[PDB]
Amino acid sequence: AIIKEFMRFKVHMEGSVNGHEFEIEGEGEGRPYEGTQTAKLKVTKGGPLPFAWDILSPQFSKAYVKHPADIPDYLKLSFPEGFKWERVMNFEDGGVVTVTQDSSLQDGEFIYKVKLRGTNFPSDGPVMQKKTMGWVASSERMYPEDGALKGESKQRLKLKDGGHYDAEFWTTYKAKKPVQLPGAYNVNIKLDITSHNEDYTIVEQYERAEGRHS
Repeated sequence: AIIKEFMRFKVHMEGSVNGHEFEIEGEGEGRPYEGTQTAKLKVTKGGPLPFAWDILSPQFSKAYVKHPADIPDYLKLSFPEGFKWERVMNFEDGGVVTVTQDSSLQDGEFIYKVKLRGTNFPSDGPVMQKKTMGWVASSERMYPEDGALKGESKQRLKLKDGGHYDAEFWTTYKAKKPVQLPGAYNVNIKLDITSHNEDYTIVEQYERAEGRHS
């Protein structure tokens, strides 16, 4: 009804990483009930970015998660009003990214507003040196708490030297109206950079996400 089988979205992000300010504008589309989506991002200020694109890619859409019938789809149920989320990403070398986001529905399209602050990344580290090569497939553990939906997950970036660069994600998702929260469950996530230009000022992403029982 409100969330149709094919849905587009528009996303604006403003942020700074190690003090470098930037903006990104993107448009996306996907199949909310099949858990698939793609997005085309364009850097509109601060380009080219002097840091790894990978730290931004997870911020560009949980209305597109395939849920079984016995797990309440809290975030789809939040619409048309929508929801907000806030995220902490702690990286193993001290790098930190904090994100806040608002999701609404306007004229049949999702509208995403993102604010992002990355700090304390070592100048020598893989993020500021652009040595990351995408996220390994991951699983986010979901659980209700204090009237919100929370998720935590261990994440891992592949590196150019064959190594890995690990992070811990904490996110809180809060609907703008009281709708039904699920029990605990797992969301399996595959996030891919499907194409990009040389300086990563134009990037395309694909994500598949599906809720499964713990």
